[PDB]
Amino acid sequence: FVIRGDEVRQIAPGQTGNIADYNYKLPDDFTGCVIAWNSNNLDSKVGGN
Amino acid sequence: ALGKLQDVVNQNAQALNTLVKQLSSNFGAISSVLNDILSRLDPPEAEVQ
Repeated sequence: FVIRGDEVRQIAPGQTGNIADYNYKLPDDFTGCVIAWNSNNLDSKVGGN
Repeated sequence: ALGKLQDVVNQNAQALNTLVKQLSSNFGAISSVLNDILSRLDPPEAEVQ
């Protein structure tokens, strides 16, 4: 999925926020890996994406 | 004379009281009441304490 930079922290176990609460929640016992990379060159429009 | 017996009773009684009183202890938690912590903190935050 795609989020903003400030929301990157929300994607983690034991997190709260708009994204965590309403969009995507991880379990407390989550096992895996989260990888976030900027996609400004891919996901930004001059007029607004 | 009956102290030996009375003694025992008190010990046992004493223990229970101590046990009960431990329920009134923070042990480092913000509060000594689970309901207060649940009502005042979200599960991600509450679970820590």
